[PDB]
Amino acid sequence: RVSSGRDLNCVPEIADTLGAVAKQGFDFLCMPVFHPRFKREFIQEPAKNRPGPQTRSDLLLSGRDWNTLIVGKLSPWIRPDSKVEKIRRNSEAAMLQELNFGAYLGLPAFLLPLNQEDNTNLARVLTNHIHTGHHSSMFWMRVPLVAPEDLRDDIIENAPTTHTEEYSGEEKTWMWWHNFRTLCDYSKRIAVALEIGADLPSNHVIDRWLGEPIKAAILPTSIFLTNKKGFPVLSKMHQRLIFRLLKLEVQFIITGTNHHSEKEFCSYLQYLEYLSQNRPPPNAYELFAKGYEDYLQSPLQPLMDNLESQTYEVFEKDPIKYSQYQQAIYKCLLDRVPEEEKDTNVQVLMVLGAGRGPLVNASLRAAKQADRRIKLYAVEKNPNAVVTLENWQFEEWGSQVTVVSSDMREWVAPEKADIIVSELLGSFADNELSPECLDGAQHFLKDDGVSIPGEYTSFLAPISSSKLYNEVRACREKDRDPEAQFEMPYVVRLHNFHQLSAPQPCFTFSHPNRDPMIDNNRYCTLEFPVEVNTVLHGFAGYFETVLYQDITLSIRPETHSPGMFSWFPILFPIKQPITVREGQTICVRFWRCSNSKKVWYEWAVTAPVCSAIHNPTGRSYTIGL
Amino acid sequence: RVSSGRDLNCVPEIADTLGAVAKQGFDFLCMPVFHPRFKREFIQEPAKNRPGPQTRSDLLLSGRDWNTLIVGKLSPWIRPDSKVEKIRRNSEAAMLQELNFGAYLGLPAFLLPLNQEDNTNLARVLTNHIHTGHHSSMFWMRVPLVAPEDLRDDIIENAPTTHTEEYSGEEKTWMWWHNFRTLCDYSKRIAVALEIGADLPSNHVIDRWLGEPIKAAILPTSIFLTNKKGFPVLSKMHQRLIFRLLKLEVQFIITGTNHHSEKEFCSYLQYLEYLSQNRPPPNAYELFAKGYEDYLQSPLQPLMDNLESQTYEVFEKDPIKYSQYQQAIYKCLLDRVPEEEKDTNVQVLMVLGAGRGPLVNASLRAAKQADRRIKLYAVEKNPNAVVTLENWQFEEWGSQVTVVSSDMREWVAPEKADIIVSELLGSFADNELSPECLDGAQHFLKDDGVSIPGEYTSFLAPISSSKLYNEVRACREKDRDPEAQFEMPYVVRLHNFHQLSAPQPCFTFSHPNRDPMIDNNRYCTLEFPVEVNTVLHGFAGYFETVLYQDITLSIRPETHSPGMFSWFPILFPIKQPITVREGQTICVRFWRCSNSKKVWYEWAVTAPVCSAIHNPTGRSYTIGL
Amino acid sequence: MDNLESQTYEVFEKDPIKYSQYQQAIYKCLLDRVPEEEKDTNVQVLMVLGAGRGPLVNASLRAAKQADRRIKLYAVEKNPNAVVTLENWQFEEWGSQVTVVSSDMREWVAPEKADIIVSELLGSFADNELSPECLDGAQHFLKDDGVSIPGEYTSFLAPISSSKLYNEVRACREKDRDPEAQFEMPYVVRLHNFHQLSAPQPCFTFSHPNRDPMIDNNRYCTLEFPVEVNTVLHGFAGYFETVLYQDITLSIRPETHSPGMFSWFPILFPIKQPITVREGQTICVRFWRCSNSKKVWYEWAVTAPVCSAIHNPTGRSYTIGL
Amino acid sequence: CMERQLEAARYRSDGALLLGASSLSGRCWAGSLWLFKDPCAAPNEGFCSAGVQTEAGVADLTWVGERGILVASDSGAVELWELDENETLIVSKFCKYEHDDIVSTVSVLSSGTQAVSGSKDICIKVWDLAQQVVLSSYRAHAAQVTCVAASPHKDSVFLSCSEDNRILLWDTRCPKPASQIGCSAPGYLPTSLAWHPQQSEVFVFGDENGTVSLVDTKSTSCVLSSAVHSQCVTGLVFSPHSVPFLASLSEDCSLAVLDSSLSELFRSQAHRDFVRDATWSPLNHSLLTTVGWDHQVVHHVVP
Ligand SMILES: C[C@H]1CC[C@H](c2ccc3scnc3c2)N(C(=O)C(=O)Nc2cnc(N)c3cn[nH]c23)C1
Ligand SMILES: C[C@H]1CC[C@H](c2ccc3scnc3c2)N(C(=O)C(=O)Nc2cnc(N)c3cn[nH]c23)C1
Ligand SMILES: C[C@H]1CC[C@H](c2ccc3scnc3c2)N(C(=O)C(=O)Nc2cnc(N)c3cn[nH]c23)C1
Ligand SMILES: CSC[C@H]1O[C@@H](n2cnc3c(N)ncnc32)[C@H](O)[C@@H]1O
Ligand SMILES: CSC[C@H]1O[C@@H](n2cnc3c(N)ncnc32)[C@H](O)[C@@H]1O
Ligand SMILES: CSC[C@H]1O[C@@H](n2cnc3c(N)ncnc32)[C@H](O)[C@@H]1O
Ligand SMILES: [Cl-]
Ligand SMILES: [Cl-]
Ligand SMILES: [Cl-]
Repeated sequence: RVSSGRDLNCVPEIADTLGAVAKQGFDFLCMPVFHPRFKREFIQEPAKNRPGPQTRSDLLLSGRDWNTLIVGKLSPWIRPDSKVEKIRRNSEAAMLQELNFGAYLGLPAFLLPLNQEDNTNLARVLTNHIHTGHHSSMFWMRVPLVAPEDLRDDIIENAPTTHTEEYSGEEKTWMWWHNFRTLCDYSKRIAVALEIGADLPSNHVIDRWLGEPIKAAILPTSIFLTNKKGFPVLSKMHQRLIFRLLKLEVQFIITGTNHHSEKEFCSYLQYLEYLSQNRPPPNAYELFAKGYEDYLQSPLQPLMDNLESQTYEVFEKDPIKYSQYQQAIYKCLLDRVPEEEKDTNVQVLMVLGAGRGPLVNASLRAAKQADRRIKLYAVEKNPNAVVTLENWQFEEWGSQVTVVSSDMREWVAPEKADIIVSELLGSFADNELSPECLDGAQHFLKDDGVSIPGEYTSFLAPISSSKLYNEVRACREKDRDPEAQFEMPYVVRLHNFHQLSAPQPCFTFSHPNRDPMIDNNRYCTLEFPVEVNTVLHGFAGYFETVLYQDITLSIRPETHSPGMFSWFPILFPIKQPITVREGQTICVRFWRCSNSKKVWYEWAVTAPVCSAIHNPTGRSYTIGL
Repeated sequence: RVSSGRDLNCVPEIADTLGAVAKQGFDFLCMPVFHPRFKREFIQEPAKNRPGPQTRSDLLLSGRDWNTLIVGKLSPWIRPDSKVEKIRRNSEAAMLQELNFGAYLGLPAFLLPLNQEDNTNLARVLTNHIHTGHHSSMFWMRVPLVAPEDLRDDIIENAPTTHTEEYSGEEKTWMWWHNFRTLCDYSKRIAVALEIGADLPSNHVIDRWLGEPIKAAILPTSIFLTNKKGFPVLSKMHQRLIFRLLKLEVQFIITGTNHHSEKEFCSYLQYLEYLSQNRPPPNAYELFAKGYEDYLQSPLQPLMDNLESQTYEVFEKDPIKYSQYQQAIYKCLLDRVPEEEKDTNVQVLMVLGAGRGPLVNASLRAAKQADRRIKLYAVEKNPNAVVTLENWQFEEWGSQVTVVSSDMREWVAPEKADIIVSELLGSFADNELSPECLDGAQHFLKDDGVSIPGEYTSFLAPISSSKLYNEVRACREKDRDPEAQFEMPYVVRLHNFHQLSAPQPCFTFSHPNRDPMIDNNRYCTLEFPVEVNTVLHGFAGYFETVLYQDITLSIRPETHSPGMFSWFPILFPIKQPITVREGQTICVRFWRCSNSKKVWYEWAVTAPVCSAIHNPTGRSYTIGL
Repeated sequence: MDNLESQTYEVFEKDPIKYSQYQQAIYKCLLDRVPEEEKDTNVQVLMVLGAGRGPLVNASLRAAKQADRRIKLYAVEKNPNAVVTLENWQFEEWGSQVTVVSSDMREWVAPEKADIIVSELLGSFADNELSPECLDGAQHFLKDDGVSIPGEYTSFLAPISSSKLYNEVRACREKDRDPEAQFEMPYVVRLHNFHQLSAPQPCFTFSHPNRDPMIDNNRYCTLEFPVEVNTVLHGFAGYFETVLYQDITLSIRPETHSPGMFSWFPILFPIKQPITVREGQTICVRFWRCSNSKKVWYEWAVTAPVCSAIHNPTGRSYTIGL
Repeated sequence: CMERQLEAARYRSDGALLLGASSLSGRCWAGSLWLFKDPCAAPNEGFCSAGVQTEAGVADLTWVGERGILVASDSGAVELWELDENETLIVSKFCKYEHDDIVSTVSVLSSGTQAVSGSKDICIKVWDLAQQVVLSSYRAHAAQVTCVAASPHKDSVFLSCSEDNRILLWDTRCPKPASQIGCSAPGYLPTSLAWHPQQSEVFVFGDENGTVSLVDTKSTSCVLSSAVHSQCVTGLVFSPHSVPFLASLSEDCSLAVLDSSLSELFRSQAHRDFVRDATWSPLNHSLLTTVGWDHQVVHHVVP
């Protein structure tokens, strides 16, 4: 089900037009609130005193209809950045007038064009209008994917179109947007309506809009090809672009008249619905994950905090992860106990951080799948989850499982363990302090004991996402540093973003850590080659982990465990976006620091330009020990 | 439809009990999360090491059921304010344990008793739990309307129950609550579950709970009388109390066993539903007004701001107000033009602030109801509403109405007016600067011209509402004074509040103001006799207005215009609540200040104790000229 | 939690009365523990826990050669900057008689147990520098009959009226934190323009050594202060007394203030809102000493004649690091 | 079968042991009644004379003659069960829900045909065990009724103690039947009551602080007191001896046996949880059986 609207510059009667576009199947209508040719004067008499009414009445539609179905359009004669001072001031007044009439109508969105490089005065007027009464209405900047100057026919004899490659020039319209939104100070009420032409640009020009707040995509009827039956269709590259935009849940705007005059108009829209019903289907669980797209959450700290029941429920609703854990335990049991000792050798397994006991059941299934005897300790410091563990033990497990309600760094074990099993891993692998916990638990592991996971490694990748940058910026809270939200990571299903370089390993931890002086602090320098023009807003973080031998888990996109979803990626933002030109290298520095009470991360960009060192001394974000 | 729950201290199986109480018709169940008699030790061995499980499992219900249907109850043996230090520390630990298990379950509410005067340590533990992880769960303090000590049978020979009137003593339980919520710093997550006994106290003890955050009312089965058929009913005073609580949209909790053993249990609940379906019905428009109950809004400033279309739509959806305006205009036209001049004398009527023109249509209906000729000027500075006015004029009114798009303080009138008509009045009468506007418009009124309204007067009344006080307190914004929210008025349908004294007039303005030196600044001192023990949190503000002679409008409760609802009352809060004992006088001072650019109010309490002068120099709130 | 600066220690040392009292206490304890016949055979083990720059070390030496007894000294200090001063003192003057330990007294594995432990880990509110926790962590290397100097300390509270100090606290509002956090934290201050509304009463008491199965340093105290004047409560002054050994004591409690001792100013616990108190009424205050594994803090509330908010709940505004 | 938290143990005059247990944790919060003619086999379910499951937990028990079992239930019910003609079954004779909260204590009056129950609903009820109705309902206390104890030989006199810090002597022959006695200073909350078997006007009570006090009703003065326990005193049971001993039970998980002046004669730490009930053997008057929440039945020999 696509959400779509009709763009019209000609509305004789608003009710008839709205009924027609609704019968055609459109959800809303982009229309002018003043007649597009009704140029108005604000300074010079006598035209300054033109008798009203200046436009049609608000009584023509219900307030519900204004709020839900009408998208206002700026009149095409309003040029706030005209080289003529008269036209400049008059267009300032007219733009204020039309924006204020749109706000008076309660319109949910208002379309303004970005059809040239310089829109400084347009941005000034729009920013002044935004800071005049708090409203939630949106402003869709109509930006062409290719500027009309670079799209014209090569039919001007003495002004030929350049056939020479202009890598940055072909991205010019993005800059048009990037400057504008920068002038307006990244207002959340300003989004992109990307207009798509008949000739698509290079792939880098299209990827330039990844991570941008695209709320609408404008499809002219002229870009549609024609099939045998005469129905309007799109080229395969246009279908690629439509699929990409559908993954962003954008609203599609159909502009232009019907050039397939044999068929109904809805044909156009129907094709999109067709394209929407035959898109590559997602994962079955990706619907609950769809609602989390670009949703910022603070990282869970299961050590410092006691997790809630439904958090554990989410942890357990992942059969792939526990299948991998069971297979790892099965392989380890087969490797440690030969066949002749299968009835004499009882392996000591200790689930460190048992929660409600999914790893306990995994260990039991692995033991009776490997045909080996095990003795289980389910260690958990969360007493609320210990309630669940002990009810499980009394009702089902029995004396085979011994439930321990203690911190694994304090618990005096009655015997040493053959295998310790844990899932103390966060989105950034070690950001839940699994190294420290498993270090404190190492002394009751046998000299040849095995830790599952045996290893884990975090990965970082620079990303571009003005949307996620603005979402982080909006997380300002009172009674704290106005920029603290930038100095803390967020667990988030990254969606509308652009990965700028391949992920590289950051921090690696092995278990057991048989080493004289264990130091879990880390300092890492990463050089990311960037082959696109872009804007760095932060770093995505993933992790891989070796549970046992070739049994692994991974949320690293290139090696992501298929069908596993109990871990979203992490996001380390930066205070200031950093312009990165094609060919440059993003150099990032990441620290894992600690004292007796807390562990934290510090990070900084050092190339192509230096950022501030983020979260120094854990002032904005710490992980409690 | 009442929302109700069942209170039980005995739950053998949670699923069976929940199914039974659902079949009986209850929406939720108040139950213990640990067995009420399962006293636990946290310090002293060997009972400190009692083998688990400590309570039943969270897997017995879905997370949805925990979130929606279960209200946790504190175990009755937990006494955090016991005189014994052992019991004190053990009850601290147990209360933390049970509250953390409730938070782990995601329970929407948790019941804690206030059954004695001193609950300081209970408040300390609860406040520490509230500031441990941000949650939205509620805490219902179970407070009896009458303490059991003052409710016991007079059957102790050597300890008789006092028959002497104790006015403040009979309110003691309220103090129990008032201290507790004061110790917990007015946490929004702490509300009242008022338990009602068989013998109701005096009316002042009941009114002591007006304006308190009562989320639940607990009705023991023992307080229900019995009718002929054996059904459980309530006394007429209990019915009064039930109606009062239903006006607060409280949830009713049924506790105790079935003493009407012949009938089903749902009988009890059914009676309440009966009482709910036969309550005195409200106004037809009071449903849209019900959603606004205790909803804080910033006062509209139609002079400084251009009102939106739907704001005018709300203004116009009030036939009583415009009927009164039409009757006033009709009487004035009949008084100014005799019968013999009805065809020679054309009266000049000027609607100053016409909006979309409801006063224009009122003037037309009054003119052709009075059989007199009129010439209409519709003056409006909001050009967006001028669009509506001019479409009306072209389509319907014609040359009879001349639309003026100008500020009435600037407009050079082509002729003087017989009658000026306006509705520039706010909830506090003059808080939309109607005096200044009508002063600027006075020069084009004839020497004997009439202003409708001719007079208006604001009224103030001290109120008690800890709910509204907390709502104001929650309106703290970043980048401004942390207490600015207390120094500004709010338009609000006052609902859960207690009027402490009769409203008294504050500021009065007359029009036309034929006076040499017009000064709209005001200084008023009001003495409100208070005959109850209470806590002052602010002042409700209303207004009356004389449109013409005996034609008036009023939102003053004693003289409220029946069926008129385009004005909610206003609320002037104070930073600090002020204790007022019975018999004391609340002395309030109110200023109307101004300069060339803005008008504002300042206010202060001077008795029984002084408050700070609120909004000095309009630092927190101004009304733009 | 913090390493004190050099001039802070210099201020600590510029108080001859305090160290005279400490020396007299050590002298009495040495005379009580070692009889005359054992004066040359018995070497007492003295451990200065929190030696700073070593004024207690010199006090112990002066007491030992004033009592004509032999001592072996350990100067334990976790502040390495002050350990520099201690070790320069040891190389230049003390010699092998004093062993300087650069360690936290709660971690240090002592090579032998101590006859006497000596410390000045006391703040204006006695235990507000976590002397109980530190001396608890140091208790295991004290002998079964070992002596702690101080042996006891007790804090005292007194309601005060001072609109000047109330306004000074109110002016301590900082950005990027709770607008009222300044009211939920104590201040060390030479109280001057104020009115004591009732006689000081004891608050929290700690004894050392704390030979007890389950040591719990948390506290809950309720104090009733009779007020015989019309006044306005703005906060509570806090003082302390301490028994170093027997009748040798230190005190900043005004009624029993040690004459000529000035290394401790009183403490001030403010309240958010001033509370009117009429003549004859009773000010009821509640004070908590709370803790977890990482921090200790105080919570306080007035409950009569009117209730205040519970101040510093969960240590949100003020904690003392462990 | 049987639940963990043993609550009541009472010897019938023929030596049989009545056990009352509850499950105060786990999925099902119910209870059970048991009769062991072999008291040493308790609490093994398979070797019991009789056993039955109740709908809710058992907060208190007492005999009604030789065949009756009176149960205070968590459900707010007072239940009367009775044994089979062969004493192989335990059948419910009545189950009346007249309390609004947990019934915490029951005591059969001297006649054996009437009873008195106290509950957390602050009310105390006098029941006719033959008509299965509530003769009287008194709301004299202001908090949870902690204990009620019928006088051994007066059918109109009993004792009550509640968390409102009141010890009430009840004589239903008076218009105002309750009389407040005990310490005239706010002592710690009374938690257990026991009439003296021989001295009519004398009773002992244990408080929440661990103190056991010996009191005379006429003098209403704490004749003596002793810090017997470190935690709340939950039970006080006199021995059948001519000059009786006093068994004191506490949440410190210890049993104490005191003399006429409340001096400690015997002490047992055998339990690892709260000591819930104690009953002296009618066959071996030096044998005392205690039950607690560690599911342990201990038979002490008392010097
Ligand atoms: C799936 C999504 C919802 C749950 C959870 C999440 C995150 C942040 C907040 S903030 C309030 N709630 C939440 C919930 N998400 C995670 O990615 C996550 O934390 N995964 C895990 C972390 N640590 C572990 N030891 C395990 C083991 N298995 N999965 C683990 C995102
Ligand atoms: C009925 C409720 C909803 C509309 C309006 C209100 C208030 C605050 C905010 S803040 C965003 N929207 C609103 C809307 N309410 C008023 O009471 C009100 O302002 N009335 C009026 C004020 N001034 C006048 N000149 C007139 C004439 N007729 N009625 C008038 C409450
Ligand atoms: C005399 C005045 C100046 C030094 C000091 C002080 C207070 C706060 C700040 S904040 C920046 N500098 C300072 C300095 N004052 C104290 O009262 C004090 O803290 N005394 C002591 C505390 N703890 C101890 N263990 C000892 C031992 N002897 N004296 C001690 C006030
Ligand atoms: C299954 S998510 C990680 C689990 O391990 C538990 N956990 C984390 N750290 C520790 C620790 N140090 N000791 C015991 N359990 C722990 C958490 O409470 C959670 O249940
Ligand atoms: C009907 S609500 C009050 C109306 O009067 C208008 N109004 C307020 N002040 C003035 C003014 N000074 N001149 C003209 N119209 C005004 C407002 O714009 C609004 O439409
Ligand atoms: C003389 S002021 C108190 C002195 O004791 C030191 N101190 C405080 N706590 C400890 C501790 N736990 N271990 C060692 N020295 C300490 C401080 O660093 C300071 O020098
Ligand atoms: Cl967030
Ligand atoms: Cl608001
Ligand atoms: Cl059976």
